[PDB]
Amino acid sequence: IIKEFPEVYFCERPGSFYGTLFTWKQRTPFEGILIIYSRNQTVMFQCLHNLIRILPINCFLKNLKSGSENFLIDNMAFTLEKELVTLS
Amino acid sequence: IISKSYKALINLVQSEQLVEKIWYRVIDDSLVVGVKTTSSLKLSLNDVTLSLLMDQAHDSRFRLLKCQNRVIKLSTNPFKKECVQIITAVTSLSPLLTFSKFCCTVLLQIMERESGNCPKDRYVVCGRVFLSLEDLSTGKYLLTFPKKKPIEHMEDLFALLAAFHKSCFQITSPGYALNSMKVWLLEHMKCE
Repeated sequence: IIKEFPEVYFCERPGSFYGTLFTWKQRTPFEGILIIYSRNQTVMFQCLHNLIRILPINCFLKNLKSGSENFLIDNMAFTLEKELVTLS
Repeated sequence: IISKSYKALINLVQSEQLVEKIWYRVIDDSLVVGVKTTSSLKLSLNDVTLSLLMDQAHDSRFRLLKCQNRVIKLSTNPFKKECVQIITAVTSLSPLLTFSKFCCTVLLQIMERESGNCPKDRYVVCGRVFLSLEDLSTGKYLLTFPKKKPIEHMEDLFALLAAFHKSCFQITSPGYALNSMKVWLLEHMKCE
């Protein structure tokens, strides 16, 4: 762990994962979110494979292009509320 | 009957081993596949290439797969004398590990240049390369630097000579002599 930023993890395993950074926000400790900075995508596949092998049977991964589901629903809710307020 | 007719196709289109054997490495995000020729295949007379073909069982989609080809001649203890020509192809990996796995086929095409009839365009299916993330996770085909310094499988060397950027310089000293080079190489660069 980087002391200055304890939400960042630098992998020291000495072949094909060295110099790989994670971050891990565990919001609502069922529903966490993980971000993988890697030097190519072979390492991102090599890392997800190693993670899927470890996880439970029900642990459902999902990729995010453009933000987290809770945040997008909150955003849509707020926008519609403003629109309906404006039409009222 | 289906077996019989496969063999019938094969003899329909058409003995001395034009190719010893196949090997493949992974460097970082490249696959390097190479095949080592024999006396019979004369690269002076024959343009050769090396295509890779994805099994459509894995490839549900129209990903064009691209491959850059090098030839590699290395002389064997010149200090007759054996040369070694080998033929190599380099492509990206990450387009191919979508299904954790893939099984390419390796196709060596040969086209002669002397005869302007376009007559003799041979082909050879030299093998079939499997990779998987379960294989890479145990090393076994990767090249990862320094711990694998002492190179005792020569395929590692041919992979580095195929993947890497090659540039060739000529050096001329018109008014001194040139004996700094072995020293620059052995002492300043500490070369094996």
